[PDB]
Formats: sequence, C-alpha cells, structure tokens
Amino acid sequence: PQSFTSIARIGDYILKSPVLSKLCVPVANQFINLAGYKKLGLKFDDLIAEENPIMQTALRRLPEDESYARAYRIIRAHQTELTHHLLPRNEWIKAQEDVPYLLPYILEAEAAAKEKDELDNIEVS
Amino acid sequence: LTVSARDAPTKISTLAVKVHGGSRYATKDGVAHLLNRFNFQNTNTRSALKLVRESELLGGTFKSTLDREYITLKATFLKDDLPYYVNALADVLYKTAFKPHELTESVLPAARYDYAVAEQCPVKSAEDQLYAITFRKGLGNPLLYDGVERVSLQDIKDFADKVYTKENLEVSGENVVEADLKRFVDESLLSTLPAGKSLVSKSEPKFFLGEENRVRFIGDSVAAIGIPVNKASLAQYEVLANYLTSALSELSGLISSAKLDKFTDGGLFTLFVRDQDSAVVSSNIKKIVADLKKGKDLSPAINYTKLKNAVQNESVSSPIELNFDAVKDFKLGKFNYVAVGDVSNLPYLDEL
Amino acid sequence: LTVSARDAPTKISTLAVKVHGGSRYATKDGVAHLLNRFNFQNTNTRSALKLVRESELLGGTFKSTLDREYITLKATFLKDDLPYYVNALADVLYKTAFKPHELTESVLPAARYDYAVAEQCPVKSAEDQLYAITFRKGLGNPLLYDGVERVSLQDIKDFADKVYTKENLEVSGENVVEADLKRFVDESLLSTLPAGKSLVSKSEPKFFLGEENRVRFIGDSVAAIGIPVNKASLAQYEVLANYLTSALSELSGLISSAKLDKFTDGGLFTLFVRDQDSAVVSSNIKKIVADLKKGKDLSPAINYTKLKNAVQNESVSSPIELNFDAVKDFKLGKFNYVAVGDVSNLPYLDEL
Amino acid sequence: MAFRKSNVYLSLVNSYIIDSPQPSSINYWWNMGSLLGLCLVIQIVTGIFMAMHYS
Amino acid sequence: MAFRKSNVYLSLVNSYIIDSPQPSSINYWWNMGSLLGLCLVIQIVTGIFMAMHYS
Amino acid sequence: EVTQLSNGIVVATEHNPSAHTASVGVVFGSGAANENPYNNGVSNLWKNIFLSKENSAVAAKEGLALSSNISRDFQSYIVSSLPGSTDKSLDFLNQSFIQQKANLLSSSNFEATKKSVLKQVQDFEENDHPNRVLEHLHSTAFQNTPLSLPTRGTLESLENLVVADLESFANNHFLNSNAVVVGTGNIKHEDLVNSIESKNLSLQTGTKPVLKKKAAFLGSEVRLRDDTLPKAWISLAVEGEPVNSPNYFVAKLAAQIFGSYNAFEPASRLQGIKLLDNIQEYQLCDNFNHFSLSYKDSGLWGFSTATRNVTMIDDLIHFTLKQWNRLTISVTDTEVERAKSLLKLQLGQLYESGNPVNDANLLGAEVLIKGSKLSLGEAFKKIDAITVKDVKAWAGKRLWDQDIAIAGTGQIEGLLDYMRIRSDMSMMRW
Amino acid sequence: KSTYRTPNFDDVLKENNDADKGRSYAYFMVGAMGLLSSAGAK
Ligand code: HEM
Ligand code: HEM
Ligand SMILES: COc1c(O)c(C)c(C/C=C(\C)CC/C=C(\C)CC/C=C(\C)CC/C=C(\C)CC/C=C(\C)CCC=C(C)C)c(O)c1OC
Ligand SMILES: COc1c(O)c(C)c(C/C=C(\C)CC/C=C(\C)CC/C=C(\C)CC/C=C(\C)CC/C=C(\C)CCC=C(C)C)c(O)c1OC
Ligand SMILES: CCCCCCCCCCCCCCC(=O)O[C@H](COC(=O)CCCCCCCCCCCC)COP(=O)(O)O
Ligand SMILES: CCCCCCCCCCCCCCC(=O)O[C@H](COC(=O)CCCCCCCCCCCC)COP(=O)(O)O
Repeated sequence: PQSFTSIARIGDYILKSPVLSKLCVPVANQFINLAGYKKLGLKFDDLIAEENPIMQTALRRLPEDESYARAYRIIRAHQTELTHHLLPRNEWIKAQEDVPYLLPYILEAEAAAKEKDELDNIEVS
Repeated sequence: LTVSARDAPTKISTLAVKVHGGSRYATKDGVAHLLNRFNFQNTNTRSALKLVRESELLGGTFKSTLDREYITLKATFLKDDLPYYVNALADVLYKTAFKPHELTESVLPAARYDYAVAEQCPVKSAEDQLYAITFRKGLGNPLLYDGVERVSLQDIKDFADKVYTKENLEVSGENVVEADLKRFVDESLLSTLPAGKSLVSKSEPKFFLGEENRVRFIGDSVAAIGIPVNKASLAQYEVLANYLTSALSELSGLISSAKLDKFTDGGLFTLFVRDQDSAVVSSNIKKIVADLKKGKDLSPAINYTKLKNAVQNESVSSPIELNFDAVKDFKLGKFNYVAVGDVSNLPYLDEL
Repeated sequence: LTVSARDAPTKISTLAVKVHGGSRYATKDGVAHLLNRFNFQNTNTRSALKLVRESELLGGTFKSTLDREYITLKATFLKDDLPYYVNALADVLYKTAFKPHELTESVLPAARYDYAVAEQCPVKSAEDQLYAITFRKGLGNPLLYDGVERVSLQDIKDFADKVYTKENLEVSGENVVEADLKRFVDESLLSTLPAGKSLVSKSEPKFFLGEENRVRFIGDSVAAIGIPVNKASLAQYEVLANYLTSALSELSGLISSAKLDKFTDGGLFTLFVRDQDSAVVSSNIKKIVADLKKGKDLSPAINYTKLKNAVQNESVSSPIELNFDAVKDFKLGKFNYVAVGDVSNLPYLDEL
Repeated sequence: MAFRKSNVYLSLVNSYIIDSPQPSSINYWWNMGSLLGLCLVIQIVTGIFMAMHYS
Repeated sequence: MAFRKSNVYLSLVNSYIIDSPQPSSINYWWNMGSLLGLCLVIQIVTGIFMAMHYS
Repeated sequence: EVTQLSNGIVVATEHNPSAHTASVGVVFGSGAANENPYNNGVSNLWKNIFLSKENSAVAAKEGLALSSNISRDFQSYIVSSLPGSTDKSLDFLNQSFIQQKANLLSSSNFEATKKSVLKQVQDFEENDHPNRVLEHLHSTAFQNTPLSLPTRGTLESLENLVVADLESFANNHFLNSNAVVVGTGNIKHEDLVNSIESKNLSLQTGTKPVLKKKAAFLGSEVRLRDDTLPKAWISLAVEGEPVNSPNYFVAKLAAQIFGSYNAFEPASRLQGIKLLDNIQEYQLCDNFNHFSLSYKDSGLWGFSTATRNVTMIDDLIHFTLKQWNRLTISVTDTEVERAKSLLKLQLGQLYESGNPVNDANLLGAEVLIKGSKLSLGEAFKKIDAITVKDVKAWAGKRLWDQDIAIAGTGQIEGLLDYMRIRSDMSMMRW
Repeated sequence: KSTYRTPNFDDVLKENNDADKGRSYAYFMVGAMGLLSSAGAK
C-alpha cells in the first residue's frame, strides 16, 4: 500500500550517500538471509502480492522465459513446504542470482498510472 | 527537408509532414503498416496519453495514414498554435519509444482489425491481386500485415531508423505563415535528425502484361482489370476514368467503379465489375471488353475531367496534367484480369 | 451391370459396387460430395440405424468413398452372408429417403469436417490448384463442398436420379462365389433399376500447359508441379514416380512426394516439395527443375516399379501396363507450377 | 454430465465440499474453519434437545 | 458492469426480484406466491415478539 | 464576406478568391416535411429526375456537375463548374429545371426513374441499419406531424405516384417567394446579380400552402427485432432546440462534451471523455456518437450506438444516461474549456472546407430561416462566452426527467422496457 | 402497410401534453402513496 516508487527514491539516495550505505546496507544484508526465503528457492519479487491491477499489468509484460521459471520456483516451494522440510543446500538461492527481474516492469506501470490520475484532475487556468 | 506553405484568413490551419516510407519501400511485408501504427505512440518525454489531453485543449488532432508510397504526419488545429504542435510532430519522428509492450497491446490488435475489414470487401482483394501480378516486387508489396512473413520489433525499429531521416522528409502547412513555421522548424528536434539517401527512386518500375489469378470467394463476384500507365499516358487514362463513370457513356450502368492511381513516375488504371449473380457478371464483363476493344472517343469528356481534376487537386500536391487538351482516342490492347467469387461460372482470360 | 468375381478359401469375403458418379460428373461443385454423404442414410423400408444393428451381428461394415471418378459402395463381411448384404446395398441405390432433415443434421455437418481438414494441409491445396488450372471444366471440379456455389436438396436428388442407373453400375465381389451372387443380383431391387446412357466418356480431356497460381498461406511452403499424361505415356510417368522416391536418385532427399494418378483415359503426374523455411524451398525447387531438364535414366528402376506396381494392383482393377520394359529416358519439356505459402520469398515460373 | 453436477440441489454441494479446488500446501492452521462449523451444529443440536426441558 | 450485478450479495437479489424475466400475460392468480412469502414473515415476526411473553 | 440582396429573388453569395471552383444553385424552403403520407417520396423522385441520365449527360457535355439534396426543411439543386464558366450554370438551370419540365416527365423516363428509386429504397430498408434506425427514431418522435415523414419515401407510397403528383408538387412549391439563389467559390456578388438581371429567371407567383399542424414531440418507441443480424443498433434522443433558438450553441457544446467513440482506433481510447472509464473494461460497445440536430420547428438531442455485446446492453444505456445526468449537477470547468476548443475546431472544418457544395447548401439553408448568415468570428465569441451556469441551466431544462424516443433493430432482446430506460433520466440521490 | 406508418393510439392519448402539468399530477399520486406509507410504516 506504500507503493514502490515511494520506497525506491528512499533507496537510491541511501545507496549514493557514503555514510548511509556503509551503516545500514551492512545491516540489511543480514536481514535477507535471516528471512530465509532463499532456502526454499524463492527470488524476492516472487513474494509480492499480485492480486491488483498494477502487478497484473507487469506480470503480462514479463518475458516467457522469466515467467516459466517463475512458475517452477512457486511450484517447488509449494511442494517442499507441504513436506515440512527444506531444499538441499546445493540448490538454494545464492546472493547473486537474486536479482530484481520484476523491478522495471512495476516502475514503468506506476508512472504511467500516476500520469492518468494527475490528468483527470487538471485545473486549466 | 523542403518546406512549402500558404496563408489565408481561414480560422483553422493545417500542418502536414510526409515521409517516403511507402509500402513499396517496406523491408518485410507489412512492416510499413506496423510502424504506421506505432506513429503517435509513447515517446521518451511524453506518453501518447500525454499528447491527447494537451492537443485537445488547444483544438487539434493528429493522424497518420498509410498508402503505397507515404506515411503522412498530419495535424489540423487552431491557427495560433503552430510552434507548439511542430515540436510534437518532431518528437515522434525523433524519439519514439518502440517499447515491446506497445506492439503486443496496441499495434498488433489494431493492425489485425484493418486486415479483417479489407478481407470482407471483394474489390479490395481484386485490386490487391492486380498490384501483385503487375508489380511483383515493387509496388506489389502487400499493404496490410497478415503474418505470412514474420515481422519483429527489431525490423520495425530498423525500418524507422531507415525512413525517419532529414533528407527523406517534407513539411507543409496550409493556412499558416511560412516564415514563422521555419523559425520553429529550424529550432525543433528535426534539426538534429540524421541525413541519408532519398528512398524515392527516379527509375520507373518494370511491368508484366497478361497475368491472371482466381480466388474462390463466398459472396459477390468481381471481374476486375488493371493496366500499367507510364508518365506520358497519365492524361489519357484520367479522362477515360471519368468518361466511363459519366453519363456520356453507355457502359456506365454496367460498370461498378473506375479510377486511376498516380505516383511520381506512373500509375495503375483499374476497372471493376460487381454483382451477386455470376451470370450477370459474366455478360457484363464480355460486353465491356468487346466495346472497349473497338474504340471510344473521350473528347466530350475533356471539360468534365477538368472540373473533376480541379476538385481533386485541393487535397493533393496536384501534379500538372496539361495534356487534357490533347486526349482524343482510346482502344484496349492488353490487360491483366482477376476473377473473384464463383470462379467456375466466371469467364477466363481466353474467353474475354 | 457387369458382374465379375473371384473365389478363395479365405474366411472373409468382400463385395464392391461402383458408380461412375465422379466429381468430374457433378452438376454443381460439391454435389458428388453431398450425395456420397447421403449414401447409407435412411431408406424407405429400413433406417440407417436399422442397418447398423443388423450388419453388426453378421460381421460386416459398409463404406462409401469419393474421388475424382467413383462413388464406391463397398462391404466386407463374413463369407456365408452374401445374399443378405446384396439386398442392403441394392436398397440404397434404389430407394434412399433423401429427407430434408437428413441434409441439415448429418450430411452438412459431416461435409464441413472433410473440407476443414483438407484446408490445413498445404499439399492438398496445391494439388487441388493443379487440377483446376490443367482441366478447367473436366476433372478440375472441386472435390469437396465449400459453398461458393449453392447446392440444394433437389440438385442432390436429381444427381442421384442421374447416376444411379442400371447401365452406370458394376458389382464385384472378392472371395465369394460368382454364380451364387448373380442369382441374388438378378433377384434384388437393382434388377428393376432404370437404365440410361453411361456417364463415362471415351474421349480424352483437353489440357492447358504453362499455368501458374499463387496462394498466401500461413505455415509451410510448397512448390508443386503437375504434368498431363495421355494414355500412351502412363508407363513412363509411373517409373519416374518410383525413381525419384527410390534411393537410386540423388534428388530423393529433396523431394517430399511424387505420384501418378491414373484414369480410364489418362492421368496427372504430380511432384511436391515442402519445407518450413522458404529459403530451403527456393533452392530445392531450382535444383530439381534444372536436373530434370537435362535428363534422367529410369532403366535401373524398371524392376523396382514392377514390384511396386504388383503391390498396388491388389486393391485396384489393375489396368495393364506392359510397357515397363520399353521405358528408357525422361526429360522435362513443359509443366504447370503452383506456389503456396510465403509467395514473396518463393520463385516465379519465369525464375525456374 | 454426471448427476452430482446436473441436479439443482447436488450441484451446490459439489462445488463447495467435493470439487472445490484447494491449495496443495495449506497446513493444519486451515482446519480451524471446519471445526467451527462442527461446533455450530453441536450448540444448536444440543440446544434444541435441551430446550425441550427449560423454562 | 453495474454494481447491482457485480457485487456477490446484490447479484442474488438482482436475478430473483429485479431482472428476472416474467411472462407478459400471467393474471392475478400468479400473485398468490408472494402473498405466502408476506404471510411467512408475518407469522415469524409476530411470533418472535410474542415469544418474549409466553411460558 | 457574405452578401445578400433581396432584389429579384433573394440572392446570397460568399466570395473566396483562393478556390478554383464556383457553385451556383437554388435552394427551396420546402422539404420532406411539406409532403403527406400518400405522396411521400415525391421530393426524392424529383431529385432523381434532375439527376437522371439524359439531364446529367446534357449537363456534363458543357462541363458541369449536378448535385441534389433532399432534407426536412429544404431542397437543394446545385450546379458546380470552373470559375470562368459560372454564367453557363445559370443558363443550364434556367433551361432545364425551371422553364420546361415536359421532357423530364415523359413516360419512359418516369418509369425508369421510378424503378431505380424503388430499388434504392428497397436496398436501404434492409441493408442499412444505423441510418434506418435514425429514420424510425424521427418517424416515432414526430408521429402524425409533418417532420416524421422519411426523406426517401416509403416503398408502398412510391408505387402509387404518377407524373400528375410530381407536377402538382412543382406547381405548389417551386415558387419565387420560397427560393434562394446561392453563389459560392470564385465568383463575385455583383457579377452574379448582374448575370441574373440580364435574364429573367422568374420562377412562379407565390403563396405556397401553409401547414395546418406544427411539429410536436411524443415520447414513444418502435422495436424492429431481427435475430438473423449480428449486432444491435440503437438510437435514443430527447427534444432539442430549433434553429434560431438562444440555446443553439449551448446545445452543440453540451453534445460535444460526450463526443464520439470507436473501440478499434487506438487514439480514441485515450480521450478525456470520462464515459469511456465505464465502457472500456467489458467492451460494452463498438462505437457511439452524440448529436444535436436542429430543424425549423423542433430538434433532437441524443446519441446512437452499435454493439456486439448482446448480453450487456442495459449496462451501456445505464452508464450513458448517468453521464448525461452529471450535466445538470456537477459539470466541471475543465470539461467546458475542452468542449469550447473541440467545438471550434469541429465548426471550423464544417464551414471552411474546400468543397464549395457544402458551403452553398449551408448558406442557402441559413438565409431561408435567419434572413442573414452569421459570420465565423461572431460564432466563436458566443462559444467562448459559454459558462458552467449556462450549461447547467440548459441541461436542467432539456434532459432532466424528460420523455425520450428510442428506436432499435437487430438482437434487441436485451434492450429492456421503456419505463426502465425512462427512469434513468434522474439520479434519485439528488 | 409500411412500418413507418404507425397504428392509431388516439383514444389512449391526452389532448394537451404539457410536461410540467403531466409530471406534477403523476408525482402527486406517487407522493400521496409515499406519504400514507411512511405514516403506516411508522
Ligand atoms: C452458537 C450457538 C450457541 C451458543 C454459543 C450457546 C451458548 C450457550 C451458553 C454459553 C450457555 C450457558 C451454558 C452454561 O454455563 O450453563 C447456553 C445455555 C443455553 N442454551 Fe445455548 N448456545 C447456542 C445455541 C443454542 C440454541 C440454538 C439453543 C436452543 C435451541 C440453545 C439453548 C440453550 C439453553 C436452553 C440454555 C440453558 C440451559 C443450560 O445451559 O443449562 N442454545 N448457551
Ligand atoms: C408459518 C409459521 C407459523 C404458523 C403457521 C404459526 C401458527 C400458529 C397458530 C395457529 C397458533 C395458535 C393461534 C391461536 O389460535 O391462538 C400459534 C401460536 C403461537 N405461535 Fe405460532 N406460527 C408460526 C410461527 C411462529 C414462530 C416463528 C413463533 C415464535 C418465534 C411462534 C410463536 C407462537 C406462540 C408463542 C404461540 C402461542 C401464543 C398464542 O397464540 O397465544 N409462531 N402459531
Ligand atoms: C473453504 O473450505 C471449506 C468449505 O468451503 C466448506 C463449506 C467447509 C464445510 C463447513 C461448513 C459448510 C459449515 C456449515 C455450517 C452451518 C451452516 C451450520 C449448520 C446449521 C444448521 C443445520 C441449522 C440448524 C438445523 C438443524 C440441525 C435442525 C436439526 C433437527 C432437530 C434437532 C430436530 C429433531 C427432532 C425430532 C422430531 C427427531 C469446510 O470445512 C471447508 O474447509 C475444509
Ligand atoms: C417467481 O417470482 C417471484 C420470485 O422469484 C420471488 C423471489 C418473489 C418474492 C418472494 C419471496 C422471496 C419470499 C421469501 C420468504 C422468506 C425467505 C421468508 C423470510 C424469513 C425470514 C426473514 C427469517 C426470519 C428472520 C427474521 C425476520 C428475524 C427478524 C428479527 C427480529 C424480529 C428481532 C427483533 C429484535 C430486536 C432486538 C429489535 C416473488 O414474490 C415472486 O413472484 C412475484
Ligand atoms: C460440518 C461438520 C463436519 C466438518 C467437515 C469435516 C469432514 C469430515 C466428514 C466425514 C466424512 C468422511 C468419509 C467420507 C466418505 O464417505 O468416504 C467414502 C467411503 O470412505 C469410507 O470408507 C468412509 C469411512 C468412514 C468414516 C466416517 C466417519 C464420520 C465421522 C463424523 C464426522 C462428521 C461429524 C468415499 O471413499 P473414497 O475415498 O473411495 O471416495
Ligand atoms: C415478501 C413480502 C413482499 C412481497 C413482494 C411484493 C412487492 C411489494 C414491495 C413494495 C416495494 C414497491 C416500491 C418499489 C420502489 O422502491 O420503487 C422505487 C420508487 O418508487 C416509489 O415511489 C416508491 C413508492 C412507495 C411504496 C412502497 C410501500 C411498501 C409497502 C410494503 C410492502 C412490503 C411489506 C423505484 O421507482 P421506479 O419505478 O422509478 O424505479
């Protein structure tokens, strides 16, 4: 509900600031592996809810290959979860494979839908 | 980049930018159609929805049109707002987005609609079959995109990089001051546009005489003929296209349509006959070809075609045709024939 | 009404009745197809559902087949039940119901299925286009019913009154006693069948050489050629149809299919090339026509075609072809060409 | 089609408790809803038979 | 679509008492069913308020 | 400039030096509203006689083009030519249409024209749905009053006509007091008046019949249902403003607010029209348009639509009428500002197109009612003077809780009853 | 008969159709039913 562009302008500023990117990013990286989704084979963007018209738009622009693989990690996590176990250690998600593959599509869809609501309420002088 | 313009006290002024991105110049069949449907999509700065709410308030609309030879970038708006719109037209010729999701969601569904409508009408199908058999690999390229040859987004982007150049452009504005436009023209993003060879070729195409094709169609039956016209004979076939449709001719009640298409180096003269019962089509086509072969006088139609041409010249570049005074006689020597519909009950080229 | 038969100790015997109700004899395009789908519908005495539960218990099934020349009434059953089935076949040739509700509910939906399947396959479309341009109004009649020409129930009934006659009939039964059949033959309802002129014409058809047609198709690309064959040359084109498909020829890996169709007075020799990429089709077709034009020796294939013909003669009337010993050389002089698919990237008849 | 899907009364039972598609990985915390349905029947049935003796 | 047809609860009311297609020539004998529905509500409502005072 | 002189016949002229063509014509103040149900279609027959093969051939030999237009309130006969030959058009108009009518009313010519017109009307009535639906809307809105007669004529009445009906109509309506002589394009007013004065060019005496009943609007509907057609075509309207009303331009602007929509054009899906926000999700319609038509006695304000979604018609009508309801209570200033420029461009192309025939028809139809022609500039200031209060005042009078007229054909089974539609003309929440 | 010709509704129709008088009479009857109904429901 806190959008995504809103929390990304927070990101790129902290990344560029040397004092902030040294203090909190070394604390953020422990928050990811402590969350522990990597062990079931899940990239982060597979965790976001998709039952709204913004995410449904980005899920359609996603290429076939990244949509087929996305289908398999969700099926594997559903199957592994019902057995009350985890995946073998040699198949977990590493640090470098967890890339933002669903980021640009979410961003290009909100700025085109922000424009729509800012044009429906134009007060021409 | 050759700018011409005229001025008049009319309230509404129009601006036109033409690109020689014609279907005779498409790299793959239907590439011209797809780019034409990208025209006025999103650019880098402003979205295509951004362009709508702005051009509405200032009293203008944009259009893009496809034909055998042109991709026309045309705008009709209120007189004072020439500097604003001239930048909007320049952007599309410069920095179109060409995003992948614009091809799937808008361009492809719209391009399919154009093809579907044209397939129901039989005279369009017959006309497209006369172009194909006369100019095999020149003007005969399919106008619309059906998908028998695969066209990708890269081929669209490469085509736009090929046609959108400085030297392949003409900007014309009717009812607005010429000098004011050029100050905005020399300022806009078209000033930085790349320059290249002019896609227009001065050489005439090569033509084939005597070809026939048959298409089995459920509906009306059509017996169409097409003739190649060079540069010198554009005057003779323009009078004849008006004589047959005028009351001066006896075959005017049998003929369904007749026209001449003109280009910078020639044209194709087309004649059509249409009816539901194939028996009526069969008799009508035989009498027309028999009477045409003996001879027809077009001199009574010279004054009629002058008035007809003057009305046409309002919305076109008006190529000069001063030979209307010298047109005397016509007689059919050779032609291409196409039959559409109940081909079993329709005549063959030997029978005509 | 000429009856021939053979006997053998085989358990299963077959009976065939042939009618010269071929598609070359249809009054309107697709009339033969519709009657063929009325065959084994309801009769006056027994319904078509009545015929099923009876012919099942006695170990037989009925079939009807359509081609360019025949409407075959064929039954395969257990040996002893010849008198029973011979009356069932005679009824359909005599007193078919031809009810209006049989055309709407069964014949039309079934006829549409046959056309739909044939349209997806491109070699059938190319073959149908070679028949049409070679024999314009003889064998070139469309085989299947699409509806470009309207066919009514009266035209079906009139066609059945035209073809179902005494003198337009042949009854043949394999593996059952001939004399026993004739006693049942001379007794059944075909004894009272009307007599008329034999629809079969002894005269040869007229043919045209050098025709071409193009069809835009989404899928594979096909470059097919067709040649008319008279009565004397049936032997030469039968060896050649086997030489190209055999390992003795170098072009066998390029060719997709080759065959000869035979009739009572001639045939059409057809050759096909098929691939997905139109570039491969374009090169393959050029090499084949170039090599064929210089010459090919068919003498090594004479023994191969004798074995090939002997297997074919089992299920056909086996016209005599004793000229296999005299076939020596072949060289292509003229042909008809059809292009289906990506017509822009496929060669023209001039280019080949 | 089958009678359990064709009948007017049995098609409601079919689409709610028989052919209803469930996620394949819900744990024992999702069994709580049916236990409340069981307990609602217990309160009512043990209440009607006990309302026959209460003033 | 309209909210009366899109909502889960209002679409049942829509298809039973609002958009239900009726024959155009049914006489006053077909009004009897709604009168029994009116009378069922009368018995229940006048019974709950009268069950507050009955032993 | 527009110059009008009452000397002789009322002569109007609009000079445009840029044009390369000139039109000269006669516009009569009678139309399809001046005929009765028994001779309905006499005007169309007169038009097709003027446009017959022999008349058109004699015209085209000299180099002239003939146009004829039949409407509710006027009949137009126009001869177009090159600028140098504008005097020849007057000679042809005098010799053929006015002085003599015996040749054009011969037996064979009349029979051929009658058989051609019958064929045209028969084809129209079966294979042209959006326009015949609008014709039936007119016929049901103004029933038993002159304005409801179809302009082409009915199939049953066109058979009964003879040449006597045609000559009677010509005697009763082709009069000097009913006519305007119009000049358009590259011609001068002084030259046109001088050319008329040189000839006589007298039409007749005068005193055309006066109608006993004035046109009236009745809330009603007609349904022509046909289940062998693929779509449903629907036209819906209310009473509007007539020509010479103070609220004419307000009516056209309120119409322009909702505009037109085509589902298959990518650009028209991004228009500022808010109605589309409700339509686009379920593909309720293929196309719609809004109209404000004005006649001498009354008018029509409404919309017309076509759709393949035969199961969701009522949703389309409901959302459209709720957008109409918004006009009275909560129209916003940006809507009016967009509407002003859209209307100005809309009016600009109509009155300033290249073709002089449209200008001739408009000038002739205008001077026959107003007595003078409004200029383009003065039109804009009234358009610019429109405010939100004016739109609200007009909408509260013309479409809030008012009777409607409906006409539909095709798969109109989904179209609900009259009253259910009639109740949608108010909100009940306000 | 042509579809454009319409059937006779004269005995059903009012002589003078005035919208303000017509909608006021209908609304008063609906209003009266509502006014007594509100009293009964209370
Ligand atoms: C969800 C439904 C219900 C709940 C949660 C509920 C709960 C309760 C509770 C907590 C008591 C007091 C128990 C005690 O401490 O003694 C009670 C008493 C009672 N309930 Fe219910 N009840 C329900 C439904 C019903 C129904 C449907 C009936 C009758 C038809 C009913 C009849 C009674 C009676 C008669 C008593 C008093 C008898 C007694 O407890 O000694 N109940 N109920
Ligand atoms: C269709 C539903 C019902 C019918 C047909 C019905 C019928 C009756 C009848 C005929 C009587 C006797 C009336 C008499 O002669 O005095 C009665 C009494 C009673 N009913 Fe009902 N009833 C119904 C529903 C209800 C409900 C739902 C309740 C309570 C919630 C209820 C509570 C009572 C009570 C308390 C009495 C006794 C009070 C009295 O009549 O003096 N009834 N009912
Ligand atoms: C989403 O996944 C689902 C799911 O969809 C469903 C439906 C269920 C199933 C749950 C339910 C449907 C619960 C439903 C509960 C109720 C509706 C309560 C039932 C209430 C009643 C039966 C009403 C009371 C009526 C009686 C029982 C009367 C009994 C009669 C008596 C005592 C009279 C006896 C006297 C004599 C004379 C013998 C699930 O468990 C579930 O997850 C697994
Ligand atoms: C086919 O055409 C149709 C048609 O389809 C329908 C549906 C109807 C309409 C008919 C019906 C739907 C009838 C429906 C009847 C019922 C379901 C009965 C309703 C029963 C109940 C409401 C259950 C009992 C519950 C209560 C009323 C509880 C009330 C609460 C009270 C008294 C508590 C008050 C206490 C306090 C603290 C204030 C027609 O009339 C009709 O033909 C015109
Ligand atoms: C709302 C209250 C209950 C909530 C729902 C919980 C579901 C439990 C219902 C029990 C039904 C299970 C048997 C299904 C069946 O018929 O299988 C039948 C046959 O199975 C059996 O052998 C039945 C085993 C008997 C156990 C039933 C005990 C009931 C306990 C009481 C539960 C409710 C009070 C279908 O078998 P199938 O798997 O071959 O299709
Ligand atoms: C199950 C028990 C009842 C059976 C069903 C019988 C139907 C009667 C229900 C009454 C509703 C009628 C009004 C509809 C409406 O809202 O129209 C509204 C407004 O109409 C009105 O003016 C309301 C008139 C007030 C009368 C209501 C008295 C109720 C009497 C009690 C009935 C139940 C106990 C919609 O009007 P419209 O025709 O423009 O769409």
